[PDB]
Formats: sequence, C-alpha cells, structure tokens
Amino acid sequence: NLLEQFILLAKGTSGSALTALISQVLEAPGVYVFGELLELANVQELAEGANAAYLQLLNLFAYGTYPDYIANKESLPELSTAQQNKLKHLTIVSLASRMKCIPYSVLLKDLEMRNLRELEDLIIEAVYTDIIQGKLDQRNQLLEVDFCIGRDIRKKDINNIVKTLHEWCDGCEAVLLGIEQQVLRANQYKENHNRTQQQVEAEVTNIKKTLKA
Amino acid sequence: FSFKKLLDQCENQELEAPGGIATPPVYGQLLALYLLHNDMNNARYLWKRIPPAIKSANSELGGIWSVGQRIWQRDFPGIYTTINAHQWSETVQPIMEALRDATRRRAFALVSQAYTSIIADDFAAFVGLPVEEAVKGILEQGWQADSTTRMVLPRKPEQQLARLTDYVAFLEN
Amino acid sequence: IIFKFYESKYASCLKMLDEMKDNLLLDMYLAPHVRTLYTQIRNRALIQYFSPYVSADMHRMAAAFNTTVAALEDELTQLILEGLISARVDSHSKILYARDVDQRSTTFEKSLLMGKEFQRRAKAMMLRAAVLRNQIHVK
Amino acid sequence: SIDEIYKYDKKQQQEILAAKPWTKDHHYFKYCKISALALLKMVMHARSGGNLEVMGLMLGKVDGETMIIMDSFALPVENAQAAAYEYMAAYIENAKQVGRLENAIGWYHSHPGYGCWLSGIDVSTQMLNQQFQEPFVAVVIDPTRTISAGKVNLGAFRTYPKGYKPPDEGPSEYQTIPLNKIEDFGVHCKQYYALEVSYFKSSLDRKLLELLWNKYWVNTLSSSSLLTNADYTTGQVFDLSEKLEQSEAQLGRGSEDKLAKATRDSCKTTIEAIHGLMSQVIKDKLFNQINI
Amino acid sequence: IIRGNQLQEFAAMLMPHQKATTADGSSILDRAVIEHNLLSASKLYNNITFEELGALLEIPAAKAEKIASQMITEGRMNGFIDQIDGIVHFETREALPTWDKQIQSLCFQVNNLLEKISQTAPEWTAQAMEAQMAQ
Amino acid sequence: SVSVALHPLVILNISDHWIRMRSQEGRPVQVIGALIGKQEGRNIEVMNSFELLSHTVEEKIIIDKEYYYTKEEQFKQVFKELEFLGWYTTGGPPDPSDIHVHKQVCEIIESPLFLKLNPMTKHTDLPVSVFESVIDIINGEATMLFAELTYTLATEEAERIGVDHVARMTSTVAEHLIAQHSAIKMLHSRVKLILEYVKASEAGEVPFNHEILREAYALCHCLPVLSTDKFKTDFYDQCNDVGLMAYLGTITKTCNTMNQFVNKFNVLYDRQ
Amino acid sequence: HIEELLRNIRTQVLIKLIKPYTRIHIPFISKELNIDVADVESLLVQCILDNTIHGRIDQVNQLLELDHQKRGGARYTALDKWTNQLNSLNQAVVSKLA
Amino acid sequence: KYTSQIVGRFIKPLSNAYHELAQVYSTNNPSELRNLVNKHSETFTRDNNMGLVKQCLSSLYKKNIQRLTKTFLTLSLQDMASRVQLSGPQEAEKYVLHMIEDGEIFASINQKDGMVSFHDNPEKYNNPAMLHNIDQEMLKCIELDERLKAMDQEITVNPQFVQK
Ligand SMILES: CC(C)n1nc(C(F)F)cc1C(=O)Nc1ccc([C@H]2[C@@H](O)CCCc3cncn32)c(-c2ccccc2)c1
Ligand SMILES: [Zn+2]
Repeated sequence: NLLEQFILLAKGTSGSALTALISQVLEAPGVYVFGELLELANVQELAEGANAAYLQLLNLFAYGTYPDYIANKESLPELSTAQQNKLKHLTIVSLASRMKCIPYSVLLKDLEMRNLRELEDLIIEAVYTDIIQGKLDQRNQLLEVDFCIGRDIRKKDINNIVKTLHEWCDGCEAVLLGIEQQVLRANQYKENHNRTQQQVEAEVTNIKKTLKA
Repeated sequence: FSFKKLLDQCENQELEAPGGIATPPVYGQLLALYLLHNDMNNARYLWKRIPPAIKSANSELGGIWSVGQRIWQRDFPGIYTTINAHQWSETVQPIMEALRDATRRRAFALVSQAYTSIIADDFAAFVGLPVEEAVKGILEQGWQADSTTRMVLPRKPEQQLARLTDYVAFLEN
Repeated sequence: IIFKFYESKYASCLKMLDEMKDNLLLDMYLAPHVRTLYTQIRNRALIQYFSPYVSADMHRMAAAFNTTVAALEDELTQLILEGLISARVDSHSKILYARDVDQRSTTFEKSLLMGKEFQRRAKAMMLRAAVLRNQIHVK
Repeated sequence: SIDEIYKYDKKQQQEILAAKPWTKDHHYFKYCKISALALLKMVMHARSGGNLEVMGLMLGKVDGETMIIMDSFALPVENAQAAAYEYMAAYIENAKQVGRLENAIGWYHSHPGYGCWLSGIDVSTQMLNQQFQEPFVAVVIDPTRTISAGKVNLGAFRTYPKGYKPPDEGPSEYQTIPLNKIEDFGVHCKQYYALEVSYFKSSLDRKLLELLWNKYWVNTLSSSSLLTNADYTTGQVFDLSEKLEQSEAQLGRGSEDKLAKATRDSCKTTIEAIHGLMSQVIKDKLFNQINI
Repeated sequence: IIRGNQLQEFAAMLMPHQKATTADGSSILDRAVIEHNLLSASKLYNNITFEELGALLEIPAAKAEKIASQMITEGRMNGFIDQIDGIVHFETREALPTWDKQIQSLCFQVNNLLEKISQTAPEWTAQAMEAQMAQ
Repeated sequence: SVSVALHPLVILNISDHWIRMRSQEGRPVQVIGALIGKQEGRNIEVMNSFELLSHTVEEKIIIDKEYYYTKEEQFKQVFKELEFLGWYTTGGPPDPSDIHVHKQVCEIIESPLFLKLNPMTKHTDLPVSVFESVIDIINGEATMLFAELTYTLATEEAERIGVDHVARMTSTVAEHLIAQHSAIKMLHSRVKLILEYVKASEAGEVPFNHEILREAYALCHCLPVLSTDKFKTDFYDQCNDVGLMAYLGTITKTCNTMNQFVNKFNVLYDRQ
Repeated sequence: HIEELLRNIRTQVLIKLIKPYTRIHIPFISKELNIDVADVESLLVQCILDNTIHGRIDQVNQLLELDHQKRGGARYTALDKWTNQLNSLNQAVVSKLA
Repeated sequence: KYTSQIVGRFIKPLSNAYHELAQVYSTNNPSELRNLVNKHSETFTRDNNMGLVKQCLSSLYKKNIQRLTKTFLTLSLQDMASRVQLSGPQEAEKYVLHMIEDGEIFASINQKDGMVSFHDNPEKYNNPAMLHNIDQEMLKCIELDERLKAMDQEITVNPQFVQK
C-alpha cells in the first residue's frame, strides 16, 4: 500500500519536505484515493502560511475534477504530465460515478481533448489501470461503464449514503410485504375453491340419495 | 370538464322536459356542445328532432346548423368563416369560442400527422391565420419553412405481481 | 429456350418462345393448352428474376422482359396481390423492394383477433342457451 | 447420531442377503432413501448430458424395507453387456480400496423432457436385472423439467414379476407425457410400482450447506429462468397444439376427454411461464426501481 | 495492447538469429504482435471503424481489414464486418444477461462490504447489531 | 494469478469422503484426493473430484501414481472434456506435509491448485481455501510457498435447484415465492447492517474507517442497475410475450369449461 | 473445359471471401476475383439461385447483403399453430350446442 | 351453423337485390355498383334502407385505396386517381386525407412531388400499453369463464339432471 508508506514516512515532516512528498504522492502511480493523507493534522496545518496552494491542490485531487483545474489554474502550482493524466483519470471516474453511459462529447469537453484517438487512448489507459471497467462503442459514440471505484468523501456526503441505503431497505421491506400478501391470497383462493367444490359434491350426493327412496 | 357537465345537464333537462319539447336556449346549447365534442351524429339527430316551430321562432339555430354543416363536410375555411357570423348573450359565446380553438388544434394536428410538405397558402387556409402569421408562428417548433417555393415541412409528432398471482390462481384453480 | 431459362437469360428465351408460338398454334393436341402454358412460363421467370434481389431497378427488369415499365408495373402488382412475389413497388423512382414480414407482430395481431372472435362467439352461445332454455320461437 | 447411517457392517448385509425376505412378498420394498451427494451427482450428470440420455449405476445397501443409495458413477455408453459390465467391475474394484465398501443397488438414467416413467425397454431391463441380481431399483430423472418447475423430478421404480397381476391400487399422479410416448406409457404402466423417495445428509454436509447459503443467495437472486429454457417451452407448445388438434377431432366425432388433458398441459406450461415472469418482476422492483 | 515503442525496444534487445523473417518480408514477431493487439482490442471495443483500427494497430486501414477478415475466417475471433459502413463489430453483449451479471456484481459488493466490516471491527456494530436484528 | 470458480459438488464430495473415512476407521482422519474441471484462458473452474489412494511411510505421505493413472483413464472414459486440475485435503493452515505432497503432485501437472477444507471450524464462513504454489529463492535455496487465491461459486441452474432441495429438505404460487423470500431476507439483512454501520460512523460510535465508507459510496452509486432504453424494450418484450402466453392459456381453459357446460346442457335440455 | 475450371475456382474463392462480412460491395468482389462487375453479378445470381450463397443483391446501390442475422423464430411459429388450433377448437365447441 | 332453415330456403329469395349488390361488391368496380344501385333504386328506397347503400358505394373507394397499400410504396396522386377511379388528383388527395384522419390508413402526403407514401406500421409490441390491453382482454375472458362455471354448477345440482 503506497499510501500507507507515505503516511508512515510523513509522521513528523513539515514545510518544503511536506510539499515534495505531496508532489510525489500525486505523481505516484497506483494511488488514486487521498483521504488518509488529507486528514493528518500535519498536512492540514498548511492552510496557515505560504503553502496553502499545495493543500488546495491536494483537495482538488481528492475531491475535485479536471474542469476545476481550468478556472483555478493560476493559484495552484504547475502540474507535470503524470499529475495531469491522473487528474484526467479521476475526472473520468467522477463522470462514470453519476452516469453509466458517458457520451464522447462530454469527455471531450471535460478532459480537453482534440480528437477521438487521444480520448480513446486515455480511456484505455484508465481501464488498464483498473479504476474503471467498461467498453467503448464507436458507432454510438459512448463509453459504457460496468464498474468504477469510489473516490474520497467529505463529512457532508455520508447523508447521501444513509438516504440511499434507507430507500433500498424500504424497497426490500415493501417487496417482502407484497410477497407475503400474495402468498396468503393464493392459499385463500385455493381453499375457497376446494370448499366450494366439496359442498357442491355433497349437495349432489344428498339429492341423489333422496331420489332413491 | 366544465363543458361536459353542462352538456350532461342540458341532456337531462331536455329529456325531462315539460312534455318532450324543451326551451330554445337549451336546444341551442345542446347543438353547439355537440359540435364541440365532435358528436356529428348526435348533432345531426338533434337537428332532425328539433321541432320546426322552434326553428322558425329562433333563427340562431340556423346559424349553429350552418357551422355544424361546415364541420360535417370537413371544410376548415368554411368553419372559420361561419363561426364569426353570429353571436348570443353569454349563452353560446364561450362554447362557440372554444369551438374555434378546438378546430385550430385539430387542424394543426392533422397537418402535422398527415403531410410531409404543404404549401404556405394551404397551411394558412387549414389553420385560418394569414399566410405571414402562419409562417411566423411556427418558429419555436422548427417546421423548416422555405422561401420562394413557400413549402412548409411539418414535423412528425405494485399491481403487476397481484395480477400475475390472480392469473396463476385462475389457471391452477 | 430451356437452357436460356436455366441460365437466367430471359430476353432471348421469351423472344424464341414468342417466335415459335405461331408455329405451335397449328398443333392438334397442344394448341388449346398453348396460351395458358405460356403465361405460366412467363410468370416463373418473374419470380425467378426477383429471387436473388432485395431491391431491383425496374428499367432493367423491363428491358430484360422486353416490355415497357408501365406494363411491367401492372404485371408486378398482379403478382404481388396474390402470387409468389412478396415485394413493394416504389413508383416515384420505379424500384421493386423486397418485403420482409415481421413474425412477432403478425402473431400478436392474429392472436388478438382470435381472442376477440372467441369472446364474441361465447357471448352469442350464452344468449342462444338462454333462448333455448326459455323456449322462445316464432310459429 | 445422524451419521450412523454412514456406518457399514458387512455381516448384517450378508445375513440379510442370505435370509432374503423379498423372494416371498412382491410389494416388499416401498421406501427409497437417497444421500444428498448421490442426488446431486445424478442431477449434475444428467444436466451435463444435455438433451440426450445418460445412464449410470447406484451403489448402496438395504435396511428392512428401505433401499439406501449412497453414491453413483457414470457408465461410458459412448451398452448393456460387455463394455458396461467391464466398467462396472473395474470401477467397483478401484473404489473398494479407497473406502467405498457398498456394492450396486440400482441403475439410473435420464428421461429429458418426457417425465419419469419406465418404457418397455426399461421394464425389460429391470426384469432382467431383478431376475439375477437382487435387490434392485430403477431411478429415472427428468433433467429438463427440474429447471422449468424448480423442483427435482426423480422417481424410483421397481418392476413386478412376469405373470403377476396386482389388483388395482394405483394412484398414478398425472404426468404430461408427449404425444409420441403416450402409447408406450399405456401398455407398460401396470408392470411396475413407484417407491416413495426421501433424502438424507450427514452433519458435516448440513453445516457446510448452512455456511454455503451465506454466499449462495446471490445466484438465486440473479437467476432469470425465462431465458435458460426457451426451446423447452416451444416444444411444449408444439405438443400441446397437437393434443388440441386430436381433442378437436374427438369433439367432431360422436384417452377419455382429451380436451381436459390438453387443458392441464396448457395450464402447466402457462403457469411455468408466469412464474418465470414474476421472478423478473420482483428483481426489477428490488434493483432497478431505486432510481435516485 | 503492445504499442510501437515497446516492440521497438524489444527488437533492439533481440539477437539477430531470433529475428526470423520470410524472404518476402512479413516479420513473424510483428505479425504475431499485430494479431495479439487486434485480439486484445476485441475486448475493449464493442465495434470499431477501419481507420481507427489501422491507427491503433499502426497499419494501413486496408491491411487492418484484411487481417481482421482473415482472423474471423479461421475462427480466432467472434465478430463480423460491415464493409459499407467500414465497421467491424465484436461480441454483442445483450441486455438481459448483462442485467443479471450486474445484479450479481452488486450483490458481490454487498457481501464483500459486510465481510470487511465484520472482520475489521468485531463486537461494536457488527455482532451487536447482528444480535439486535435477530432479537 | 488465476481466477478460480468452485462448484458445491466438490465440497459435498470432500465432506462425504471425510465422514465416510471417520465413521469407518472410528476416529477423524485426514483425506487426500484430486480435482477435475476446465480451464478457459486464465479462468479455472473446478467441477468434480475423485478420491485418491496414498500410503504413509515413516512420517510422509506417498501418492500411489499407478492408481492415479488408472483412475485418470477411468474418468477420461466418461468425462472427455474434463481435465486434472489439482488435489485436495482436509485440515487447517498449510503444513510442510502439504508442501511435500504438492511437490509430489507437481510431477503430474505443471501448476496444480491446492484445496483445503476445515471440517472442525468455529467461524461463520465456508472453510474452503484455495492456494497455488509459488517458487522462491531464500538464502540461495529454492523453496516453494503457497499463495492464496480468491474463489467464487459457479452458477448452474440444475446445481442450484439440487443444492436448494438438499439444504431445505422439507398452492403453487406459495411454493414458488419461498425461494425468493429466503434470498430477499438475506439481502435486506445485509443492507440494513451496512446502513446501521454507516449511521453509527456518521453519529460517532466507531473509528472513522475511510475504506468502508468509500466502498459504501461506490455501492450506493451502483444503483439503479441498467436503466437504459434498450433494457426497457427487452423487458417489455418479455412481459408482452408472457402476457400473450397467459391469454392463450386462459382461452384454452375457457374453451374446456364451455365444452363441459354444453355437454351438461345437452344432457338436460335435449332429447337427441 | 478451361472455362468450367475457371468458374469453379472463382466460385470457391468467392464463397471463401464472403465468409466474415455482413454487407459487402460488389466492386470489391470484382477487384478480388479479377472480373468486371457484370460478371460478378451474374456469378452471384447463379450462386444464390443454386442455394449456395445465403444473401441478396441490392442492385440500386450495388452491394450484397449476407443473411447472417437470425433469431429464435420457432416460438412464434408454435404460437401461431396454437392460435389456429384454438380457433378451430372453439368453433367446434360452440357449434356443438344446436 | 345453428341458423334455422327458413332463412336459407324462404327468406333468401325475397332478398335478391341485396345479393346482386354483394356480387357487384365482390369485384372492385364502382361504376358497376353505381349502375346497379340506380337500377334498383325503387327496391332500396321502398325498404327505407336508402343511405345505407350509398355508404357501401362510398366504402368501395376506401376499400380500393386500402388494397392499394398491399402492393405499392409510393404512388402519384394522379396515378392513384386512375386505379380507384376518383377523377382527379385533388379528389384522391382529399380521400387520402380523410382516410388518415379517421385512422383507416397509414400514409403521408407530399404536395411538393404530388405523391402519397404508405408506411404500414400500426404498432410494435414492446410497450406497457399493449400489456394493459392484454390484461383487460384476459380479465374479460376470466369473467366469461367464471360465469360459464357458475351456470354449469347451477345445472349440475338440478334434480332433472340427476336421473339422466
Ligand atoms: C443397467 C444397464 C447397463 N442395463 N442392464 C441391462 C441388462 F441386460 F443386464 C440392460 C441395461 C440397459 O442398457 N438398459 C437400457 C435400455 C434402454 C436405454 C435407452 C435406449 O432405448 C435408447 C435411448 C432411449 C431411451 C429411453 N429410456 C432408455 N432409453 C438405455 C439407455 C439410457 C440412457 C442412456 C443410454 C442408454 C438403457
Ligand atoms: Zn428409459
């Protein structure tokens, strides 16, 4: 676990070494969720000082997307090629989180790509990195994702989790109630039919016996 | 909904009647409301069964039947010409004015669903608006009105589980 | 004639057939059956012309069969209405398009029609049972 | 001591075989008990067979009026004598030295799509087997109806001796036999009787199945049975239409009341289809209707 | 997908007797790499044009069409070629089986999440709430 | 690293083998067997399993290879497509005896799997564990170790029906809606437990674990499942086809009832 | 017989050619077989008539569509047969009364 | 089939004008139908069912236009008003427009080229509306069968249906 190693090695470091470590973490391949590194008091102390830009960049990588780094580019320090590619991958993940059939136009507008070959190469890179799984449909100009990882969450996002899980539980409860009611109704119908048939047969037998006297 | 209730009340009032014959105002309201709801058969039979004395006494029934006859032949210019030729005092005015809007919507839907290229003059005649008004009206709809040739191109416009359980319980007895 | 019919050469085959028809009309056992036979033969060629094609230009068809486009259109309509040609004529551009039927929609339509007819028959039979039980007749 | 059924004593089996009570009575064996493993082995073998018939043997023992089946193995059959008996002897010799002490108690074969019954050939085979090697039982499995009805279709039969005429006493539950196998089911229906079938499992098997259900419910919740059997329903509809034609022909004139039998078959097929649909409706309600 | 540069370095590190080439050309390693690239691209795309397939295999589009047709003919791949549209279509991935597979994956996620919660934090929520739900 | 799929029939085979040997010999005894199945690309799928014969010399297990080859020919006579995959045994964690037996087995197949069942367990998880052999160099010596693989359960309809019938062991709508109830109950239980843990983390009763909450967020984002238009078209196709089948069945039943009524009416209200 | 031999090899090559495609241009086949478009169309017509090539020629745009798209149409045939039998059966049952 | 023999022996001969009318309305020819209707005017107006025959005359043209859709895919208005005998492109256009409005036909009119295109696609059976229609029809059949079963049970207990 690369993030565990970076947390362990950043126990007491602060200042320029902290910024170098943040740059290394952002550029390090394979690590795509920075939530353990963000919660450190040592990291959070960067707000007061001349290194607030690095903390803002870390927040952008953890929660933001690439378009956020189109209007807030002057403030943050310059990004290398690996950092920009990682930000594009995370933007693809963010897009796939909310919709499971991403049009090519949305990706071209978000990731700032010129032609379709570059965009498809980036999507293939993301698939190989195994952060998303999916297929590319060129005829319909779509990317159909079957599975994407979950990114970092703030303290104001757990409410959505509890709301969705509550809705799912209510749906399951309603399904169970409906199944039980239908089972009861079917059993009642069968019993009523059998009872009616037996009464008809008893009446027929009584009438037949009476006529034989 | 406000017209169907009035139609039902008029029908019941005519049916009860002081001896079969109803008053001319309810006759005119019934005829116009039959024209509204596209009940051409019912309107024709109502005109057939209206007493000739009432037709002679009240001359508005003639105009209402003229409008109905233009509707019966599907003559949209005739419908629009004959609608704006008579009036009453708040008895047929709302229904005769909703007739125009109903005919407008009907003609617009027919043009949309039955044509792929219709001349501007024919479209204006079907709707009743002037030609320039007819062309300029279809702007948000995007009907691709042409110039020179003046061609308008119309644009083409739970309980399930209980039901299944009932079906099975029927089949299996 | 037989070889040209087999080898999909219909202009020459029909020309030779029409050339020899006049001589064949003087026969004793074949003359009464000539005309009918000829029609049959011609019809075969038509369904044998459109068999490989999914959309055929009617000018080439008319040139092949030595007729005008209008007569070919009339013959094709007569064949489509009843015969073995399952096609539709696009007379704006004079093209014969092969028609592919939809099985699912056809089965749905036929099943719904059968259900409606069965319900009508059942209601009629219940009324018939009521009148028979009540002994209603005109004498 | 649920595992006591797994303990095998040879002395008692020799004593029972030498003191055969089944040679006096004829309706002696009326209970069949099958292990869980044996039943699963038969079901998997029959399913792997496909649309064809697969046959194998059945090892086990006897206990009073009970036929106990413990294991099974599949005969090659690409064959009556020769190859089949060579395989049987070789497999028994191989399996006797690893812990499998029981000997053959029956033979099983599949009847894919036409019920669980014994044909004329099966009755002759069972008569031949019971003539020489006794006791014996014939288990017939329908691997296709098992999927369609969600119920294991299995039947253990035993054949009456030639010349014996039992006096009626046949419940004979209704079986939807196809049209081309109705005549074969009619001539040979009173030459055999069915044994009531029960199943058993050990304690470790019970614990393992209980622990397996904690993760095996996913496959139940994502079955979608409406697609796994789409040719079987088509064949059923074809047979039902033929039966309807025959019942109509009977109506035009004038089995007994063939219309009732055709109606029963139609009801069975339709109910299976509706069950398959309501499962998917439940899945759609659970998973797709959580639209956020 | 093996790109051009990787194969370039691999050929750089190969010794000359390893590079077996036919007299007419058509290096065995290059052809095998092209076949591997096309098979691996069959698992990312639902369908692909000839121009993009030739740009991704780095071969002329006509050669890409020829190789794809040859590969489909011998049964190496599953797919078909629409020449007028210039599109090669791979496996279809129908709707209802996809729905079943997605349901299975979602339930797998639920099971794995419960396993991780129960094995990384016993007592606490896990067993207390299990018992409380049982009670 | 391969991906392994398991069939419940293999687990039943192993458990039955253990029970038989323990009951016969009078005390629990470790068993050793073999597995067969099919491998497609890099995905292994274990289908069946047959017992194997072995001996103990000094303190080591020696596998009888002649008997193994005899049984291999025997099973190849029937299951042509199935192939040897590895071996199985019963016990706890892997031990050097398992290493010795795996070294013996590797002479038969290049890369066998190693399945271990734990018949005496206390936890609430399936005790089946799957390992593969990895060779390594330590202090200049060539040793081998076991790397565990994650296994799933194979999906077969007949297998599912049989396992369900075995696990339960004792109208038609009521019978059908009992298999669905037992699975929706587990799904609801799991979702409720996850929701309670998430609510406890939100209000604060347990340490804030980021991994669990990120997995929960992904799980919440996974819904709805397949809300595309083509899926809806296919779903309505299925619904309409089943509706037509139900309509035809209803018509057949009504025709039969009509025939019965006509017969009774002709018997009563006629003379023929 | 050189003409017959040439036709045989051309037919075999065309049959092998059309194997993977779904819709294929006729000028493409003309380029591959080294014959003009008219002879390619004649060869295709002969092959389709002889039930050798399973496809149809689109003449207006000069292409060949191969019939590779098939589905489970037996269910609808079974439903049609069931419907016809039900129709006749209900007719007979109703006609039984009077 | 259960019809009495009076209609097939005695009632039919008196209705001889209407069988001639059907026979002419068996071969698509509006002129012949008009000639026959005008010839038998007294008979059709004596029985007071005049105006139900003019409906047959006006429906012959609709039947011909519908039969045109079974063969053609795009027909000129002048060409259409020559196989159905409508005497002019304008009358054919108004006939097609009225037919489209009433839902009898599935067609579109192109006044630019003066053509009429035939579509013939009522509905694909992939929507919940057809599901609702099927459910309603099945409910009607279920009620029908329930009534039939009630009548049979009421006839089973009859003492007269116990001695035979
Ligand atoms: C126990 C077996 C080996 N056996 N012992 C003796 C006796 F001669 F000793 C005799 C036998 C013996 O082969 N019986 C038999 C008979 C018929 C069939 C097939 C046969 O009709 C053709 C197929 C149709 C069918 C439907 N139902 C049985 N069949 C089979 C059989 C069953 C499954 C797979 C292959 C063959 C076995
Ligand atoms: Zn058999």
